[PDB]
Amino acid sequence: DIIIATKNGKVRGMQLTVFGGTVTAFLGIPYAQPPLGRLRFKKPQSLTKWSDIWNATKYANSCCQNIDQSFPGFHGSEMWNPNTDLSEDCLYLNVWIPAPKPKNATVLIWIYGGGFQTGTSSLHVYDGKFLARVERVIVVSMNYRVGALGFLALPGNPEAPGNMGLFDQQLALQWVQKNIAAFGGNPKSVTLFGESAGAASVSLHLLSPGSHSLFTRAILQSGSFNAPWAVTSLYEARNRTLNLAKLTGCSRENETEIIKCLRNKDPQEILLNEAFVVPYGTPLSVNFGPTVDGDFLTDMPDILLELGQFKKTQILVGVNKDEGTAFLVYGAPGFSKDNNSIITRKEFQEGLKIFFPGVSEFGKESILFHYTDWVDDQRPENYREALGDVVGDYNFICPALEFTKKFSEWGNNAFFYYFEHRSSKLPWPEWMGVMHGYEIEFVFGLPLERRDQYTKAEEILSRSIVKRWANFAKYGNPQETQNQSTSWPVFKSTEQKYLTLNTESTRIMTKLRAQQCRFWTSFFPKV
Ligand SMILES: *[C@@H]1O[C@H](CO[C@@H]2O[C@@H](C)[C@@H](O)[C@@H](O)[C@@H]2O)[C@@H](O[C@@H]2O[C@H](CO)[C@@H](O)[C@H](O)[C@H]2NC(C)=O)[C@H](O)[C@H]1NC(C)=O
Ligand SMILES: *[C@@H]1O[C@H](CO[C@@H]2O[C@@H](C)[C@@H](O)[C@@H](O)[C@@H]2O)[C@@H](O[C@@H]2O[C@H](CO)[C@@H](O)[C@H](O)[C@H]2NC(C)=O)[C@H](O)[C@H]1NC(C)=O
Ligand SMILES: *[C@@H]1O[C@H](CO[C@@H]2O[C@@H](C)[C@@H](O)[C@@H](O)[C@@H]2O)[C@@H](O[C@@H]2O[C@H](CO)[C@@H](O)[C@H](O)[C@H]2NC(C)=O)[C@H](O)[C@H]1NC(C)=O
Ligand SMILES: CC(C)(C)C[NH2+]C[C@@H](O)[C@H](Cc1ccccc1)NC(=O)C(c1ccccc1)c1ccccc1
Ligand SMILES: *[C@@H]1O[C@H](CO[C@@H]2O[C@@H](C)[C@@H](O)[C@@H](O)[C@@H]2O)[C@@H](O)[C@H](O)[C@H]1NC(C)=O
Ligand SMILES: CC(=O)N[C@H]1[C@H]([C@H](O)[C@H](O)CO)O[C@@](O)(C(=O)O)C[C@@H]1O
Ligand SMILES: *[C@@H]1O[C@H](CO)[C@@H](O)[C@H](O)[C@H]1NC(C)=O
Ligand SMILES: *[C@@H]1O[C@H](CO)[C@@H](O)[C@H](O)[C@H]1NC(C)=O
Repeated sequence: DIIIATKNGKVRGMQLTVFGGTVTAFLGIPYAQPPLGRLRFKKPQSLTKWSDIWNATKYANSCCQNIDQSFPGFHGSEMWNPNTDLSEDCLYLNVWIPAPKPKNATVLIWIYGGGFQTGTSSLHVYDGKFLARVERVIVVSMNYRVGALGFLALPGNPEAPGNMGLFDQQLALQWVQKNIAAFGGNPKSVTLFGESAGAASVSLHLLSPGSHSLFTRAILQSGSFNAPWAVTSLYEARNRTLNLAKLTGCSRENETEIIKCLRNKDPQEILLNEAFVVPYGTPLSVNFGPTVDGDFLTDMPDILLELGQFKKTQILVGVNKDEGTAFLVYGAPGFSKDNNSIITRKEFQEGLKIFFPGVSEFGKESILFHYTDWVDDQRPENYREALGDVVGDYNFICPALEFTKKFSEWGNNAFFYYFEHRSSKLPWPEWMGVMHGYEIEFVFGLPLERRDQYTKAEEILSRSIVKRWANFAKYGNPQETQNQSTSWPVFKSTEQKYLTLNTESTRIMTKLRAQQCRFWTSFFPKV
């Protein structure tokens, strides 16, 4: 029985058997007073000391959120759905501690994705016990508010200022600064890592001055704030805040009076109307996302990035080979996860309309022109693959590369990876390839568990990835120095070298998606 004295009280954990060893888990430590009642839509508020022993032995409530029901019973979609009760009382974090208790361990803080509308830290694929066991780091993860409850914006109005979920993340990094030493952890050696909107979140903490002293280094898996889906304009945010008021009968003239109205509505009523605040949306639609609030974010982040206004430190950034495919089976015509989804030119063009709704006829033709120059014109999957590349290059790969270029231009070491292994346990069909989100289990070390039917080559790939992630958090340098491994070079704006991650030949390559990204990063912003 291990009890830890934190700043606000004692917490009891629990023991776990991992690989003939022991990890100490603290699941469900509160880090803010529950944002209920008059606290809904507001920045998170500090906790009051408890004199008893807090029992942190089970994952806490997930935050309120809509669920993906597009494939009931299918593990491929449902593995991402919340696995604890939804509740507005959801501001909790988890801590995995090596046993024996470490003395000054590096801390890894995980921030989940979910498009800022969904997600939870209790997912099986986010279990931090393998990393604590195998690398003797401490793994922390937190729940943060999501959707309207986390990102509703009336700028300047502290009843609904925006970016609340980001301030939730920040208050948990805060908790680690005040408390992780009591757990054996080094508050001066804290690496943030996250995927999808979690990675975009990590990139925004690099930008937010209030977060600059709360971490050391940063890892961005398939996401960054300059991705088109990652920041909600103040224009959209107003229209979206107002439209939500209409759909709930909360339209008022006094703006603070609207919030008070929205505070009486039941959680499900806010959730149900979230989906309709956007007239024409995409499968990627971030209804309520990060905004330029003037608090967490002082200016438009493209400007801060371009002019070097961010925390100076090392970054590790990467993307997966087929980022874009997962979104095609959520609306694109001719697509299904249950067939090979051979689409025609006309279906492709219809697909562009779904993913670029408010884009001119000429914009859509330019995408078609740039992606329909086939090496062979007789390949039937030509249009199926091109639509995936469009979505993945536009929404993920090119923004990540551009983020890495601009960030490294200010003198810091950057490392970029290209993950191209398709999991042997992947429930989605083979034509979707190396999907968005399916590097996560390798980062967290799930194939290190021999019982789990991953191949041996997958064990070795995870083992190396886990070593490189830990070496990056510990020492700023994602090498595997012992076994005779390919050395990972720094990413520089001239050479743009990156490391490929796969079971076979790990290689050094240059200028990923160069032709594709000059289209998206240089030409397409004009249309
Ligand atoms: C725990 O270790 C820290 C040092 O952490 C390292 O240095 C960081 C800058 C960063 O590079 C991390 O990834 C490293 O692991 C100790 O911090 C020092 O504490 C003394 C206080 O006596 C202070 O005078 C020094 O300035 C601190 N910084 C450094 C760089 O030495 C800390 O004391 C250690 N604590 C325990 C309990 O072991
Ligand atoms: C800004 O909002 C207006 C209206 O808000 C919502 O529109 C629908 C999505 C509905 O679900 C309700 O929440 C609100 O009425 C948008 O204007 C609508 O646009 C659609 C098509 O673009 C049109 O068919 C409707 O008649 C319009 N309704 C009104 C009242 O104008 C508008 O498009 C949003 N965006 C911008 C940039 O103005
Ligand atoms: C691949 O499947 C899509 C989706 O169709 C659904 O899923 C199938 C597996 C099957 O169970 C169908 O009954 C389902 O409707 C097919 O697209 C549909 O094609 C039909 C007939 O041409 C058309 O009426 C629908 O509008 C299409 N639906 C969508 C969402 O596009 C597609 O034709 C299949 N392609 C191949 C190569 O198998
Ligand atoms: C794996 C991950 C942790 C990333 C999420 N698990 C999948 C599921 O929970 C959520 C549900 C959702 C849907 C729409 C808006 C918000 C959330 N889907 C995504 O998060 C993802 C996406 C995948 C496929 C089809 C559409 C969307 C995305 C959404 C917005 C921006 C970028 C990616
Ligand atoms: C918190 O937990 C206390 C201990 O209960 C037991 O603790 C360990 C040693 C395990 O055996 C565990 O499975 C047991 O449940 C309780 O005595 C205490 O009442 C609990 N407090 C609250 C508020 O629930
Ligand atoms: C048709 C259906 O509902 N499920 C089928 C799945 C799906 O197509 C998955 O998305 C891809 O595993 O694929 C199988 O054929 C397969 O190879 O295991 C089994 C099953 O018949
Ligand atoms: C709106 O209502 C709040 C609370 O009653 C009040 O403090 C504020 O001054 C009002 N503003 C306007 C413009 O009516
Ligand atoms: C290096 O290889 C040995 C086998 O000789 C293996 O046990 C170990 O886990 C490997 N280390 C890494 C970091 O992959």
